[PDB]
Amino acid sequence: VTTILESPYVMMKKNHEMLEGNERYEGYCVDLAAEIAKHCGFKYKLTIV
Amino acid sequence: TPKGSSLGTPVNLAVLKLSEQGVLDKLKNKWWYDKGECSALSLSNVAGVFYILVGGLGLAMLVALIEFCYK
Amino acid sequence: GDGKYGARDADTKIWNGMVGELVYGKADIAIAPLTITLVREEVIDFSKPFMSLGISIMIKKPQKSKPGVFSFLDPLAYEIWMCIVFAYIGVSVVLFLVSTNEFGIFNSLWFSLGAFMQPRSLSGRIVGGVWWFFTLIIISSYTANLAAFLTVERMVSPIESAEDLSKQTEIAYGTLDSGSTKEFFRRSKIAVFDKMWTYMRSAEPSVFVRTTAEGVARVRKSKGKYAYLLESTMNEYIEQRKPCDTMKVGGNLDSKGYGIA
Amino acid sequence: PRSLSGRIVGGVWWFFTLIIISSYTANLAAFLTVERMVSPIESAEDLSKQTEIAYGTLDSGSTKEFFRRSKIAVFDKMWTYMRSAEPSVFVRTTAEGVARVRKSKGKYAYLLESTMNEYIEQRKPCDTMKVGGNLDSKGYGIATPKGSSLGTPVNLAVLKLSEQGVLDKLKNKWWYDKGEC
Amino acid sequence: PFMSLGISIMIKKPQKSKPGVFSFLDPLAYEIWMCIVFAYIGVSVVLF
Amino acid sequence: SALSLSNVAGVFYILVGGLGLAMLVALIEFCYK
Ligand SMILES: O=c1[nH]c2cc(C(F)(F)F)c(N3CCOCC3)cc2n(CP(=O)(O)O)c1=O
Ligand SMILES: O=c1[nH]c2cc(C(F)(F)F)c(N3CCOCC3)cc2n(CP(=O)(O)O)c1=O
Repeated sequence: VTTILESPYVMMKKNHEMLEGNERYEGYCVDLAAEIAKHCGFKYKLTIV
Repeated sequence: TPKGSSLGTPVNLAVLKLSEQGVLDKLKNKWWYDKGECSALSLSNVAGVFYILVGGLGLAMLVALIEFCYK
Repeated sequence: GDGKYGARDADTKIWNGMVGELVYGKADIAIAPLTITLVREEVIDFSKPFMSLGISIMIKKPQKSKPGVFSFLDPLAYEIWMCIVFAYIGVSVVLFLVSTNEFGIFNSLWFSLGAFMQPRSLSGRIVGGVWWFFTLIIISSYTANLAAFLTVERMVSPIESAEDLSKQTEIAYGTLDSGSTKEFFRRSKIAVFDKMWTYMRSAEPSVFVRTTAEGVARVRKSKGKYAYLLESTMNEYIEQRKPCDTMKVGGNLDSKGYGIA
Repeated sequence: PRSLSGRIVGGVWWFFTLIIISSYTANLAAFLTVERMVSPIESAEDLSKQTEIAYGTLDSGSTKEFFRRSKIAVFDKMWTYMRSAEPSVFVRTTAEGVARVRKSKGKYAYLLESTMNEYIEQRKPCDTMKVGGNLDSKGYGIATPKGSSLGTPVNLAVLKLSEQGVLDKLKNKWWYDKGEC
Repeated sequence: PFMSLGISIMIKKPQKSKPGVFSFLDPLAYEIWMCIVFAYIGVSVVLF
Repeated sequence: SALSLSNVAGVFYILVGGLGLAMLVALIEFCYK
């Protein structure tokens, strides 16, 4: 899943230095992402453009 | 999505399923308003009544200066 | 030994504390403030509640009225008390030039008596009128402004029910970081407590305290700008200790119970 | 004339009265703006510190027998009043007790179960209200025959409903949500 | 138990109505009326 | 919750102070006579 770093859609969470992968980020499109993956059934990893 | 993808149709449907379920509405409320951050006086008003006062002092000081010349 | 009430570590599947010392054979009975929770009633037996409780709200003791003389110099700002005096002596000096070294002292004593507010010389006539129009706006503004302070001072309603906490935000509020109290709001689905959790979940800075003690001091060091939520039993007891600067308000939030186990 | 002596007395007394009659003009506007209310009856210790406002309970019931048997400091004074109160502060039914408060203009307090108290407060015409904390510590329960097979089942199921928040949700439904106030 | 309770007090809510020549003595407090009469006679004794 | 005597009090002291001030300037009046 490609996405842009933009508030409040996709933002770096505060303690991002300690986390890895997908938990690193948070926002609107972030929560939207998983919800899209729920009603379609697939694993995914968010990458910044 | 890339043209003619496998995810094409299902995603399009799945998105609409999220609209009338009000979760798109609720998500906006979460990051826009839910997580968002959002008895005294002044002199500015009183000042406008102060200049007309001194102006009433400067006009009558002029009427004072014209009444002694006539007499 | 451990100083905990009763919990079930999901990992090791081992109970701890008083509730635990019943199960593993150590103790015969438990006489303490033990919460009758379902997770425990399955493994041990409880008596009927020997004290009906719940979650309450600990607010600062509404300090008694009031500040001092400094509430008089507040409606009409200090700067405005000045200009009204400069203009005051600015009028009586204008009137002084409308009327040999002593003849200007009694007239200045007469122009200051005509200044201490309450013939047809068109000069000094329009000075007295404008001044009257000037002092009129000020005293009208003073009455209007002071009325506002005393209007809101009547409006500031004492935080009573928990729904009051949800309706406003001027007085921040939180619970303990970990415990049955905080777990209620996060899990509760009642309209009132829902919004309460939503606010407290994202609240910055931390509305959550580490120890229960950090909550009481936070209500005593906010002068009423902070409220703490906890069990009713611990709450009522706090109000009966020095310096008598905290109080319980409104009804409880839920219906718990302590029982002999 | 311009007697500089009492000239400032006339001047200073004027400032003294300007403020005062303005402070009255102000705070009175607030009195006509908010018009807040107060209820005299706070606690049960407030019922035994006065006599102007009468009070009573049911003639026969647990509520009556409570004060009659109670040996707590405050509650003792309440029963000594009711037993020899003229006229009989004891009403016949619950409806008569509510009607005795609704027709006393606030000179008659009534003591009942806190359950139906809150219900009465949510039935028309929204005149009464519960005041202060409850007097004792009781509780309703599910009753099953001694040695039943439903014993342990229902009991455990009760606790599951409360922690889930079902009971709190249910009481809000038939008291306040479908209430009329 | 499925609902905690006890005995409570029921009272009748007071209406907005409260006539009488008393709510005029309420704003300007009683003590102030005294001193607005004490400083009052304190003025007439100064000028006298 | 009525009207505070605090605020109003401060104006009572500028008064009796002014009364005493012109109980002073009054006393100096009669002197020069
Ligand atoms: O059975 C239990 N009984 C408890 C009884 C009390 C008290 F009120 F003191 F009696 C307290 N507090 C101690 C200090 O913080 C405030 C309340 C905690 C209890 N806990 C832990 P929790 O319910 O998980 O938070 C239990 O488990
Ligand atoms: O088991 C009992 N449960 C009861 C339950 C209720 C109610 F609240 F309606 F559920 C009442 N009220 C009926 C109307 O007046 C107010 C209270 C009385 C009850 N009584 C009789 P008491 O306790 O001897 O007075 C019981 O015995």
